[PDB]
Amino acid sequence: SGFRKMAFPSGKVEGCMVQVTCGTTTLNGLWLDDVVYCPRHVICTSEDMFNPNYEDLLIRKSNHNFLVQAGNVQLRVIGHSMQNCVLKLKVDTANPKTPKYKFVRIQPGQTFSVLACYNGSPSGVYQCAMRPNFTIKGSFLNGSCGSVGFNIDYDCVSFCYMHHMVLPTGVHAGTDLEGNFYGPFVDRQTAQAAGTDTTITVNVLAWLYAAVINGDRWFLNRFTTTLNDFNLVAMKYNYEPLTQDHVDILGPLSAQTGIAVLDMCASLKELLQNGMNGRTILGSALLEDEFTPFDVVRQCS
Amino acid sequence: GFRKMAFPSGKVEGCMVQVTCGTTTLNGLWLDDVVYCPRHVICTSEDMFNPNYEDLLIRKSNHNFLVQAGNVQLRVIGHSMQNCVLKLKVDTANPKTPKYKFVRIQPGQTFSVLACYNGSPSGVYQCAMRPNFTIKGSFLNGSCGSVGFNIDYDCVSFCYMHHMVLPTGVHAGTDLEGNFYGPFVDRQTAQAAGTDTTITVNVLAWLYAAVINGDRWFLNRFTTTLNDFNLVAMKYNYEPLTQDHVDILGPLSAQTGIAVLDMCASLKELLQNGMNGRTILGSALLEDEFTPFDVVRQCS
Ligand SMILES: Cn1cnc(Cn2c(=O)nc(Nc3cc4cn(C)nc4cc3Cl)n(Cc3cc(F)c(F)cc3F)c2=O)n1
Ligand SMILES: Cn1cnc(Cn2c(=O)nc(Nc3cc4cn(C)nc4cc3Cl)n(Cc3cc(F)c(F)cc3F)c2=O)n1
Ligand SMILES: [Cl-]
Ligand SMILES: [Cl-]
Ligand SMILES: [Mg+2]
Ligand SMILES: [Mg+2]
Repeated sequence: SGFRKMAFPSGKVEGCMVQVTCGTTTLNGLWLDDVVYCPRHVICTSEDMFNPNYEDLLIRKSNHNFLVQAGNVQLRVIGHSMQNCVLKLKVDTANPKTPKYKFVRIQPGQTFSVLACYNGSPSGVYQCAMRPNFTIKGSFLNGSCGSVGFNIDYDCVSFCYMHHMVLPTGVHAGTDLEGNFYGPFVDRQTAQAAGTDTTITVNVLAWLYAAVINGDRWFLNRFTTTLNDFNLVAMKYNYEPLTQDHVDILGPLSAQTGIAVLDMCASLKELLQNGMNGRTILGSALLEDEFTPFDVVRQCS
Repeated sequence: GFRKMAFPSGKVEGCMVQVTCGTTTLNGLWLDDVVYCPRHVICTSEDMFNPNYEDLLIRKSNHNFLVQAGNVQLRVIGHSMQNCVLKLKVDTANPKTPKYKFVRIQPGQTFSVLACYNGSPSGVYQCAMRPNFTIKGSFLNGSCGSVGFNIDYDCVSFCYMHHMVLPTGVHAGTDLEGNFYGPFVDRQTAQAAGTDTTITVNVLAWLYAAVINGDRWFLNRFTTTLNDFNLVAMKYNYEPLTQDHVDILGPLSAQTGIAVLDMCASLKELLQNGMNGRTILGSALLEDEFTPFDVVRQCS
């Protein structure tokens, strides 16, 4: 019963967060085995941040320039390297709290949990989605650089996001743990705009299934539509197209509710064209698109 | 960007255990050498409708309780019942015990919930104690015993232990002293909650949030009395404002330079005139599950 924006328990990641400092620049890092991962922007001074020459800047550094702090303890850096936009610091002590983990690059529309950290201290946890324009609508303040996003599958932590910067519109940009940015952004202190965003249609449908499971059904109708006819209306409203794979992945929700996917699409089409008429769905006046079909199945089963 | 942000759950994850009595199983909270859980665990299927807890507990011994941290058994060496919580003394002090206290939260306040099943944490989310002393949580069967909490630097304030779901789908529970929030009892019967109302103090915090972010079209040059506003609020199914609410709005009042009673008069006009097709923070609805501290917490 109920439906909330639910994040994974963050304990396994909290045990990995540390503080990285270089000169006066400081941000958060991720301590896994005997390696600390953090954004390379940490090696910039104010004069460097606007237009960094990262390769030269890293050559001009030594292990003794990096200050790594796990709580009130200092970790000794014995080696450093750069992988795209992520700095890799080898330390002489392996993190005893390292969980089973892997690095994954998520696709637009997928969700993950974000552990917001400041000066190496976890501050809050929330659930986000990778937007179609490769930004995330996070909640970050100054000092959040290096916070990570993740999913947990059984006992394995999948790290998928490392936070880097805020954009002028208030959305956020970052990389995977290989250091490759999501979207067309660069780790420079310049004003960078994102492309026009779209709505994650498959997630809206899963959320509508969530609404039905919780007894909210006013938006249902007795009509169905074709995948193509629905996609034509979706694109007109800046909604992402629905693929047959999406229809398949919604199968468990359709089977649970007895409402065919294309039946639910006809309800979404009417919502797009007529709006909610002052109504709400799961307490929302807007169509939520940051719940994947798996999140719904997970939270309602 | 404004998100419903929960506290990091690690400090609480290290305290979640499973408690089983016969085949009845739920979650417990392991702090120092004591485990706290709902007393409903001593019920068999046929006792859940109308249990005699005194009688059911008299026929229990330490060796009838199975406490497990993961697959590791913690032997129960003593037990006690306080209100609707059971306190089980175990032979192991939890080495992961954080700094903690027990607190009873007030209506309208928020907290993080660590949803657990069979002693295994499953998810974390933020929610508010509604004015009718229910919470609009997200719980499935087996979530009994999950806890709600707030963290103050290094101190964990435990404020909620989940017990049951009501016919309307909302949830009811106790503080960690075992005292229910609201007029509910731990029986498997249909219990209706009082009529819910909107958390006025949180709507006000949200309006201050909008002003901080540059959304100010709804301000007016009028003020009102606290009493006059509270009388009008009840007419619109809004909760009356308490002196604590006026107090906690102070920092937002000072940050924007807009007096509390001044912002109340702006809200009063919104209630009477509506938004006229306008939006506040990109929303057509007024959010009431963000407290003044949540705003201070997320907006510097
Ligand atoms: C308001 N907000 C929302 N998200 C963020 C994240 N963020 C951040 O936390 N820090 C940044 N710059 C730094 C300044 C520093 C000053 N000192 C002493 N140490 C500092 C360390 C950092 Cl990282 N930035 C800006 C930024 C960070 C990058 F990694 C990047 F590639 C480009 C950028 F413009 C930032 O966005 N703040
Ligand atoms: C769908 N949903 C939403 N929230 C809840 C919470 N919840 C729960 O998890 N369990 C409950 N009853 C039990 C049944 C058991 C069967 N076995 C084998 N072991 C069991 C243990 C419990 Cl606790 N209930 C019902 C319930 C639990 C109480 F603590 C109470 F005082 C009255 C009640 F009606 C429940 O609501 N399920
Ligand atoms: Cl640029
Ligand atoms: Cl007054
Ligand atoms: Mg239909
Ligand atoms: Mg006014």
